[PDB]
Amino acid sequence: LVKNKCVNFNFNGLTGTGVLTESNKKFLPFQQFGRDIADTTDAVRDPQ
Amino acid sequence: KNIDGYFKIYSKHTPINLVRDLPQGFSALEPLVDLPIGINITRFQTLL
Amino acid sequence: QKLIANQFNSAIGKIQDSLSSTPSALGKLQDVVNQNAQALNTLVKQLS
Ligand SMILES: *[C@@H]1O[C@H](CO)[C@@H](O[C@@H]2O[C@H](CO)[C@@H](O)[C@H](O)[C@H]2NC(C)=O)[C@H](O)[C@H]1NC(C)=O
Ligand SMILES: *[C@@H]1O[C@H](CO)[C@@H](O)[C@H](O)[C@H]1NC(C)=O
Repeated sequence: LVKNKCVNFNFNGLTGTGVLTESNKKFLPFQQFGRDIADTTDAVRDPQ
Repeated sequence: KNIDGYFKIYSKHTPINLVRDLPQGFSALEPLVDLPIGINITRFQTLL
Repeated sequence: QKLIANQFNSAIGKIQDSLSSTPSALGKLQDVVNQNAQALNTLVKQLS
């Protein structure tokens, strides 16, 4: 695991670049990865 | 639902208190299980 | 002088409530702000 550093990530089926840190917008059990306006990924839950 | 060789099943428990069995609404459906089998279906039948 | 001062003070006091109660008074700035935001949203959405 890497946090608070500009890294490249490859989660389950989604790939992108950018820093990733712990947040507070908790997910529901069925959720997998978040989103925001314009359908751009901005929040991903840890599979681990 | 049957799409792309998948059988997605969504369920939700909802208590009721009105005379009508179906309430007014304001309810959603949360995914519970997923079944990825590709089989063409044209009819369904319940079991009692 | 006293009557004119009273009228001026009354009008200055009333215009605050006129701005607060009327919702469309501040439209001409929210209009351009919303137009720019909408243009940016349409731009970013064009990626997909
Ligand atoms: C899955 O990843 C977790 C992340 O560390 C492993 O650690 C366990 O995590 C669970 C909750 O996610 C805790 O209840 C356990 O106490 C953790 N284990 C230990 C030894 O502290 C977990 O082991 C991983 N799953 C498997 C099957 O290994
Ligand atoms: C039946 O299912 C197969 C997938 O196993 C699919 O390719 C086909 O289009 C479906 N319909 C028919 C008429 O075969």
